[PDB]
Amino acid sequence: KVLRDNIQGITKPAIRRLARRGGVKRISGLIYEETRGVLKIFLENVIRDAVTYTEHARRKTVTAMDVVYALKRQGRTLYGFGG
Amino acid sequence: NIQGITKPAIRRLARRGGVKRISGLIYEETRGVLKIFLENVIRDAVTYTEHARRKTVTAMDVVYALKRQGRTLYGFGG
Amino acid sequence: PHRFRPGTVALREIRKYQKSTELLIRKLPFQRLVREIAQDFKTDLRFQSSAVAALQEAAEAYLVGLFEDTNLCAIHAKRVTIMPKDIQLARRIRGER
Amino acid sequence: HRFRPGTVALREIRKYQKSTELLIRKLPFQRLVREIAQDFKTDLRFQSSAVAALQEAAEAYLVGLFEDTNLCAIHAKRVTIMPKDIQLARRIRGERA
Amino acid sequence: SVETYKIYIFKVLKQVHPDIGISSKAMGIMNSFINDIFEKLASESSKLARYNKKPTITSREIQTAVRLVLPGELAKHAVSEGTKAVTKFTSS
Amino acid sequence: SVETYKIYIFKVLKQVHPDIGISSKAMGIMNSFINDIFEKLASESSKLARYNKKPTITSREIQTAVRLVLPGELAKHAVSEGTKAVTKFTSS
Amino acid sequence: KSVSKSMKAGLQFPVGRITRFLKKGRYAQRLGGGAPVYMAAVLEYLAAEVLELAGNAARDNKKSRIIPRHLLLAIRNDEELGKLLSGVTIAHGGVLPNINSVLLP
Amino acid sequence: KSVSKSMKAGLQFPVGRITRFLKKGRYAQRLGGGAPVYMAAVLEYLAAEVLELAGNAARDNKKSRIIPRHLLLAIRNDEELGKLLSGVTIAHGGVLPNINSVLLP
DNA sequence: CGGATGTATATATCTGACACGTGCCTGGAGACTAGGGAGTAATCCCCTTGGCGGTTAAAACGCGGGGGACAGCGCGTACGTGCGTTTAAGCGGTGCTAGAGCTGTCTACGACCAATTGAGCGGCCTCGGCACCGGATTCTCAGGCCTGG
DNA sequence: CCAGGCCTGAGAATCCGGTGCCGAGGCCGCTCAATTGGTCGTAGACAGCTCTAGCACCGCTTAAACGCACGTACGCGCTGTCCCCCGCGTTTTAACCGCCAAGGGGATTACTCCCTAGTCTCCAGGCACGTGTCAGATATATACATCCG
Repeated sequence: KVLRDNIQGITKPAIRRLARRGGVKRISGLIYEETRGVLKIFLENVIRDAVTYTEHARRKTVTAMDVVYALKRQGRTLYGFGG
Repeated sequence: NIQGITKPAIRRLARRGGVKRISGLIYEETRGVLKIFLENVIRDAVTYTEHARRKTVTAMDVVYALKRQGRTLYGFGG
Repeated sequence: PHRFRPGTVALREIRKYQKSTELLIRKLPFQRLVREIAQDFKTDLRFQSSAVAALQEAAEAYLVGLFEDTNLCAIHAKRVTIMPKDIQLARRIRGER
Repeated sequence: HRFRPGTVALREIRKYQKSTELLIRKLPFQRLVREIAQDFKTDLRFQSSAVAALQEAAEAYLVGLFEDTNLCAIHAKRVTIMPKDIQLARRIRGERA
Repeated sequence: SVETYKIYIFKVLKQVHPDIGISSKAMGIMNSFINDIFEKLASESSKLARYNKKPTITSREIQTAVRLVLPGELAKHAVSEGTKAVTKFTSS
Repeated sequence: SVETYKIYIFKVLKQVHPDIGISSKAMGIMNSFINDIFEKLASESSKLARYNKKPTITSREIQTAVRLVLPGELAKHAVSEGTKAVTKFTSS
Repeated sequence: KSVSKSMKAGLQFPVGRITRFLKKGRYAQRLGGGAPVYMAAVLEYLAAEVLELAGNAARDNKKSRIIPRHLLLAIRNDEELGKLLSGVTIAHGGVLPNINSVLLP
Repeated sequence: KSVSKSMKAGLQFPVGRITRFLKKGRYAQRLGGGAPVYMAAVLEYLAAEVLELAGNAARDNKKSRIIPRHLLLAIRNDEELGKLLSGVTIAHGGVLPNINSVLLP
């Protein structure tokens, strides 16, 4: 099934909660579209690298190891999922 | 010896960076920042020279240190 | 009736969500978004639950760091409220396109 | 006659952006480098190529820092760049904790 | 006798722009750029053969290293060039 | 089977804090941290051996790699610990 | 008659396993005898430091097991450790509690 | 009878030299036969792209010899090349001219 | 809209850096072997995808309003700009020597292989530290009343 | 007429004791990787030799830097307005948990073929050196733009 317009699943309360964890006291109403775009760009980069690793591995499933390698590629090392 | 980085030189660097107007304390702040940068790079270069069992710091050592800080330099051997 | 003056609930939420360690994004919507982005590259891609959890952790950490930087920019602009120009400046200084 | 404040600044900006020549005096930079290295290992000799490389790296770094500082100053609705702008730029970049 | 890419870079420059020359500093910069790209690609190929228990580095490894290193259109064109080169080598 | 540092981390933890335990997620994070530092040291030692045209990795190479990869106080204590361990190994 | 290389160096971390990892990683053609010992010593020192600060955090939070939150608190409270791990994300760790002074009444 | 590998692939960069570099860097135990050819092709394409942009800049500056300023102008004006070379600084290259509208009168 | 300060320009010049010819030696190419690694075909079974409903927690919507962003305005000062004087950077000619760079030896260090055995990993099971929770206790938060001003 | 208290209600955060549950931490069996003793080859430690270049010094020139005066543009504080997030209540919806089923691909094994490392042998591409010559930097004069008076 083709997936369309799933970026709205990151709702306004989710962005607000992430901002609150980041120390934000007041949030403007236009922040959510920019945050959705930024998250989309970041996810496209990481997923592109992950799919490159998966396709090299001659696999049809993405692995946590692939995501971790992609995040090292972006210099965003993640601890707790292997490596 | 830090005073050798004069106010006009910092102004010239700012102009190449695109600054139209500069405040007074920018010169002291720039001197401190430059001192930190040079300390890091020179520390790594001296480490490389010591590992090489040498006493002269070479451009290759400086280039390798700069590559460590994620800021590569083209023109001196790479 | 009873009424908190604005700001108090925001500060309390800041404290609660900085004390907590739980994911703030709904798992099923995040998974759907990840699979959409993936099928934009290679069709018929399966995923692992650990892989989706890793992606969610990375995304939440990235967004929280970006929001810290945005808050710093907003305070620099003598503002309490964060605005999209703050995010744009933060990303430009970091080096993201 | 006297030029108004800003015209000479703009002409200097164009002049120093059209050029590719070092803006720091070579001998003072050499003395500063030697003074800094005196705190790591005594009796170090240097190479002219090494000092030139250090000078190029320092100039490039300072130019980038001043670009980011100008961005922050314009964000704060200012033409003047100030130490708080440099501090914010370094904080976002990651040099300052 | 330091080994450089001077001759090959000069040949490429004469093949692209025959009426434009090159300076010694520019050749040094181009040599450094070629070297840096070479180590980037080779290191990401080694750190990609290591994660699949593969003792060998092949055209597939170099291709995925190019895809990981270079940006989009640049990697697409580089992959086309490498595929054409390997096909010519196999044919000849 | 998969190889981790769980036993060794538990021994160190019981040395430092005899009355404090550790969870599986914390062990995973510690194992990842140890592997990350090991790679960050070994790659640097390899590149320094390449730079100095030296086929071997020695305690000196690891000492200078540690000095390159760790901040000041950490590098000082790490060098002290490594020198002590190597001296003890040579004596015994 | 078999004395482990860890015991000779007076260490806990596996000198033999570190040796095997170094040789399998193909970092250099030849490996010295003191390189695995030195690397094991450095690794155990770093682990001991992180574990000591994490246990201090766990004891401060009136608990008895180290969790990712305690590890992250230790990492972000130690200056040199945070400098070493500035670009590292700890899963299930959250953020260090910090509210800017301007935002407070 | 000694047909060069570069001629066999229609390339200018040294396939044999790249093979020697790859085998002396010990990037892997074994090296495939197509890896040096692929590496040479990619390197030659990148050099050709950079040199084409640099020559265009040189012509725009009314000069018949590429200089580091022309190289830096080309790199900073091409989006993908700038993304590839972002933390890289070029000796004797300067910066792109950029004065914003706020600063301009 | 004048002028002086600058950038750009036309042209001579002179020049030193770039392009080309030549000799030699080192690294590249060809040939043959052999041996292990890659590709292919089968099989298992485990994990991933997909459908349902139910209760329910979170998202969505609406609304009063109050706190904050944003524009306008005035004041003082700090920075830009220009000129005279002073300081030392730059050049370049000399001398000295510490040390980079390479060579020869010989020896100790490390690779390598076979046999042995103990350490570490998977699996299992019990118990206590920790998540959850409803009564009690205290801690910030916000509107209000009569008196002090 | 304004404030500034304590008051004092009032939700929220903290403390505390109960109970229960499942994951941490220990034990057992086994297996496979670390250890050990021996041999062989060469990598490096050490000592000499040489000669590039790095350092110290001097003197002359003049170009950049310092200091000071003057003025005006801008940073900043304040004020008024209007609006747009915030907090809270009510309605909707689809996340989530549990359970089941299907099947597809990841892992493993086995077999075969051919691709590449290794070694030797020949000879020409590439590098260092020398030398010619022309694109460009420079000195200097000039037409052109422009921003402040």
